[PDB]
Amino acid sequence: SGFRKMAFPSGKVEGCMVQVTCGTTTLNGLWLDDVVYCPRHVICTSEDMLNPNYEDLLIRKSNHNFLVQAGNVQLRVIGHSMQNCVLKLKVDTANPKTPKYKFVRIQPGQTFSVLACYNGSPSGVYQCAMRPNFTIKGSFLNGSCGSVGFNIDYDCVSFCYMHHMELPTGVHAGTDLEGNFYGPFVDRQTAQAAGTDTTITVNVLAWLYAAVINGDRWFLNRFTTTLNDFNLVAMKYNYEPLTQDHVDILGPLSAQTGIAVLDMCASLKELLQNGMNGRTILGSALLEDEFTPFDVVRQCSG
Amino acid sequence: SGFRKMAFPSGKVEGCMVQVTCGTTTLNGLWLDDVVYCPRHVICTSEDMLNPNYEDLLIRKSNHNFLVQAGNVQLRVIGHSMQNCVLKLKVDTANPKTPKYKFVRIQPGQTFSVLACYNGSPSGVYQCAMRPNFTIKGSFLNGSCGSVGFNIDYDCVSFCYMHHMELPTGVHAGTDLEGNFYGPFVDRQTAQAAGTDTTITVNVLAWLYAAVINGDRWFLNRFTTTLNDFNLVAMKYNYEPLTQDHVDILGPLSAQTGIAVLDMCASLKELLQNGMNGRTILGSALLEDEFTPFDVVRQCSG
Ligand SMILES: COc1ccccc1NC1CN(C(=O)c2cc(=O)[nH]c3ccccc23)C1
Ligand SMILES: COc1ccccc1NC1CN(C(=O)c2cc(=O)[nH]c3ccccc23)C1
Ligand SMILES: COc1ccccc1NC1CN(C(=O)c2cc(=O)[nH]c3ccccc23)C1
Ligand SMILES: COc1ccccc1NC1CN(C(=O)c2cc(=O)[nH]c3ccccc23)C1
Repeated sequence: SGFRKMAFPSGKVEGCMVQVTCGTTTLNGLWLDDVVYCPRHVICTSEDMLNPNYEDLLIRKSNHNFLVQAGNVQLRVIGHSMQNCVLKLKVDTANPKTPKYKFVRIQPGQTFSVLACYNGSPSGVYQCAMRPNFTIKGSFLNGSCGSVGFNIDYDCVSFCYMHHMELPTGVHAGTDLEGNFYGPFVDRQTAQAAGTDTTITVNVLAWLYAAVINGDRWFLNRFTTTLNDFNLVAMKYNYEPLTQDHVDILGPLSAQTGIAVLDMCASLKELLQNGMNGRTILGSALLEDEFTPFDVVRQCSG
Repeated sequence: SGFRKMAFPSGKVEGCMVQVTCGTTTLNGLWLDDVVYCPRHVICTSEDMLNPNYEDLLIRKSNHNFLVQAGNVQLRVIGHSMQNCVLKLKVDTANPKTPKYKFVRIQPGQTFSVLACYNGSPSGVYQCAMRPNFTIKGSFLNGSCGSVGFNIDYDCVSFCYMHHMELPTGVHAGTDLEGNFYGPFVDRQTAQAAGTDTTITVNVLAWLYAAVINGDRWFLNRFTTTLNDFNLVAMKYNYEPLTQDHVDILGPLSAQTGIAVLDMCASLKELLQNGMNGRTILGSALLEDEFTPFDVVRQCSG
């Protein structure tokens, strides 16, 4: 037992991290096969970020202006191109450590592991969710751009995120590996609103099921509710509406604990309206929404 | 910015994980050079755990009874010995992926990353602390024994923990890599008390400094206190007494934020006595104590 915010083992991704420098700007790149993927803002100066014309800025760059280093060895850049907000630097050597991989555009409410890197060197790994407002609550400092988010399915790494920027609320924005930002964000220095940070209801319910599997059962009540009644309370607390598809997704956890999904909704409705009363659930004093039903099942069964 | 429970990149440790089977028992081993380290309870049946005589049980085992598998390849066991609560299985092949390493016995209040493994395959990585009561709050299921805890200092892995068991409170107990348990725990099926789970005060203060660096400043007040006055309140809440050595350790964070250590103690005293009033600090509704002052500096500077 026990329940922690667990990340995937990062080894497969560590073997893909390189340093990319253009002028005075250094950030991280992801080396897969003979291509290095990195944020296109590597070509920008601080002044350029106020109103960058990436097409015009990129024309002043040649292959030899992109310095790519893998550990202590320099890679030779034989091509470059921009795809949405990422650059693809073709190198003359295929990464010998390229794992089996896919590029996926993750859905809001889903989770992934981030390997935070600086100067092409991995520094830490943590788990996060793609919030409904398409931001992540990461931990990224100066030089972290190009760090990636991923999931692992046995031996295949599904890359889903590349880090590009930090927004005014302290939250982070980035793209999928095709260079398309998650959400309405743009790689420019303009204050950008993420919008209401709604709570991932199905994930809160999954985490309440994890708590029950772990013996934390104080919050269970003798009540039930309906989807429509629960959602009237969910709306008030900026929780995502719970759908029948979410109920179906919670099926296995509901059956494992013997607690019907709508009975768990009634418990969550009471927790929202009355609070925790100074009590905790799985070592937390707030309702946690960054664990999917898959994450809970994986962590509670193997 | 941002502050997450961040673990070290696990790649170096993933290359050391093997599966060890003895009879019907399978768990994980740590393969470093030509030795595989694993919990000695791998030799036990469920019945043996009620009152095991490890010396007598181990005499009925020969090298060929320990099946060690590294991925899909079987390693040849050419020796075995017991050191405290670990077995050391000498194999005929040195692990080609053996990183630079040390075995360290971590101090209570310090943190480390755990690579949770099952059947010799890494499943997840998370960060935790060696609690003052020498337990960890991990996430470990059946088959997780032999998973290790470690820290990384550039290219050197300091192994500090090997997983052995789960206690009645849902917390975990284990040994250093010399096989000595942290705390009073024994590898037998008897209900074992961990004692009062005291809060790591210096770590709470480090985390309050992290919150201030991250713009969360609501809890700062116009007060100061003394070590002796603060400790009178700390005792009441089962917090560890704050010493001058802890104040010295918080020196760099105090100076970075311009908030004197005793001024931060006054804020923590008010948080303990009055609560959070429904507010959060770094996305938490309770005072977090599993980040050391080193962890905060590393995550806030690089
Ligand atoms: C003016 O620069 C931009 C403007 C608009 C968009 C992007 C940039 N630059 C990019 C963002 N960069 C960082 O390194 C970074 C990322 C981060 O998540 N948090 C930070 C905190 C402090 C200092 C830097 C960062 C490079
Ligand atoms: C805080 O975000 C903005 C605020 C006002 C206007 C624009 C933004 N967004 C963009 C995204 N940026 C960063 O990633 C970034 C770049 C940097 O050089 N230093 C930072 C320090 C702190 C937080 C972010 C950054 C600037
Ligand atoms: C009766 O066995 C013991 C008695 C005293 C001491 C040890 C054992 N066995 C060991 C402990 N094992 C596990 O696999 C394990 C570890 C864990 O942390 N949590 C669990 C939860 C559920 C089922 C198993 C575990 C093997
Ligand atoms: C809960 O711990 C005890 C309770 C009463 C008496 C003894 C213990 N301690 C020991 C340490 N054990 C385990 O690691 C363990 C072994 C197992 O086979 N199944 C478990 C299921 C749940 C939690 C722990 C275990 C038994």
